[PDB]
Amino acid sequence: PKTLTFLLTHPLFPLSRTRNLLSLLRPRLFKQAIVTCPNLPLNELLEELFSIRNRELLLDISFRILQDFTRDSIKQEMKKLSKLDVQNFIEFITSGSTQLFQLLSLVLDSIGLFSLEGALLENLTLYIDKQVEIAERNTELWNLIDTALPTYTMEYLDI
Amino acid sequence: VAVVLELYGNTLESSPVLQELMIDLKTKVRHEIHKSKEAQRIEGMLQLLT
Amino acid sequence: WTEPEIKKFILTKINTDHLSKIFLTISKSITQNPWNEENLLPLWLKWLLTLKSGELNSIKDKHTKKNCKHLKSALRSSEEILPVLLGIQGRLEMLRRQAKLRED
Amino acid sequence: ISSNGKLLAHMCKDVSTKDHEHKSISVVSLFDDSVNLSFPLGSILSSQTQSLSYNTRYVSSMAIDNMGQQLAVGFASGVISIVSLADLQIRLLKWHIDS
Amino acid sequence: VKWCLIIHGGYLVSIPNLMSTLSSLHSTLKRRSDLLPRLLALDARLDCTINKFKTL
Amino acid sequence: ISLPNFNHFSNSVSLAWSQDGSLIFHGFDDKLQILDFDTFKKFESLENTKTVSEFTLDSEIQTVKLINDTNLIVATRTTLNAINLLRGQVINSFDLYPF
RNA sequence: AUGCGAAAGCAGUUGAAGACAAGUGCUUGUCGUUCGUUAAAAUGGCCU
Repeated sequence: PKTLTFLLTHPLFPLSRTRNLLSLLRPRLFKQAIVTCPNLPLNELLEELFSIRNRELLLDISFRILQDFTRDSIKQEMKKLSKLDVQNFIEFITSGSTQLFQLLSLVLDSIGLFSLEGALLENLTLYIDKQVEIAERNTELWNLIDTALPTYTMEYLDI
Repeated sequence: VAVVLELYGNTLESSPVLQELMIDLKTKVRHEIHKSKEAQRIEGMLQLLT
Repeated sequence: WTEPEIKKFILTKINTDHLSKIFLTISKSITQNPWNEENLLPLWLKWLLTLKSGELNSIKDKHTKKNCKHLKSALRSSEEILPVLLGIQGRLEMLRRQAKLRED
Repeated sequence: ISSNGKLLAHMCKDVSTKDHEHKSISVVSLFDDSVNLSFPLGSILSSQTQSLSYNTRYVSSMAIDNMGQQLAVGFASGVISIVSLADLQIRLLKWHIDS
Repeated sequence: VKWCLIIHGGYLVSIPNLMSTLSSLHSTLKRRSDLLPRLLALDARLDCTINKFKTL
Repeated sequence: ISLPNFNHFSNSVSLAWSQDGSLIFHGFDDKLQILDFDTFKKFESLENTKTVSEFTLDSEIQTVKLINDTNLIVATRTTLNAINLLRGQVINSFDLYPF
């Protein structure tokens, strides 16, 4: 739809479809929506993030949300999330970047204190510790890329 | 320390007195970076209490 | 090329350029896989840089400096992302200590 | 121009057209025809400023005595060169580092 | 300071004003933590020199 | 204070302040906000009459002022707009992208 | 080194004629000279 891609292209987009267009679009139009849309509801954003459809829309929606939105509000909405897909997401993360790590830190702060199990946390800590090792190695590499006594001599020349 | 290490590497490999000081300086910065690396963990930990 | 003493040896031999093309394969590979787990290829790069950077600086102008800037951007992004890794690592330390206290 | 108003002194490039040494200094009286002097910078310089950078060849300030016997040139490298105009010979005053 | 936050996290969450109650601590940790990368660069160039001269 | 940690950066910001010390117009690029001063958070309404705290305009906002507590005057990179505070609605528009 | 952009950086740029000086018609180098484009050196440092 050229008309709908144009009304995406347009900056201002008042109330109605910007309220509920994800129920209408949920491929290519959705990609144009995720790269550009003025107003998007955080619930819809986070539900897409933890939707396991996973066309690197993870990376894209994570970028969109941590660009436009504020961390305290992100905290309360990830608190209003449901824990089972949170396990799904953290399990997927330790399976297998800036926006992604920002999101992992945020959901850790959102869950807080209580409900984290032994296998999950040991797996997470091994993952992040191996990545800290290789990350610091790469940073030191980055710095690297940023960087009289002939008292007696016996020789000969060619004459 | 960065700019003197930039300049005088020839005299470094020539002279033994400084080779003493550079190895200890290798410890202290590595000692200091471990201190400031632990600093961030305790700062982010306090973010979890908010 | 597996052991680093061998790598210093092969660097002395290859410095006796084809080392520049060695740098080229290393550079393309690094900028195509920055979070690599292996401890040989960045070992190659760090040891090349800390051994014979001078003729690498003075060899050419185009073929090396393009992908030089490429991997430079890559690893600068990594150094941006380091401190939140420290923060997450601190939070995981906190949660491990709390679950341990819940046990004891 | 002199400070009393009687004299004017300037440069020329016709001795570039007529010589290896490019510039020619002239100084002329105004209301009477008392003084009319002309000499090339290729004489007024040393020879030891030949084999150096162009900076010590670039005259950047000019001044004359009121009576008409001293001429001060100021180089682009921080040297004040004064020529007594009788035998047209020099003396150096070295303090500056910029022009 | 590691062990204090392990235990009394309940009452710390209970108070609102974390920042103004822990003003000094927040400042000092900010100090060391954002000092870090200059130390990183210096360590790197130091180790480059170190290997370069004590390999030969 | 109020420090969000946004990883997008506008070179162009502005802000303006009500005369009764209460309404802080924080203009980032393209999306204005009106905040109550006393908590530095968005103006949360119980009335919800489409004078909502967050505004979206066309392009990057250059300068906002309020001439009284009756009109907010906003200038973006292409136009200039004059908006009421009595009601969440634009009033006057002026095209400038020639100049 | 210009354009864009956030303090990241992201792309590109470094080309012509002239005239002269030196070494031996030839090579380099220089420019108080023009076109075309988004383009370190003369021991000489601060008043009372």
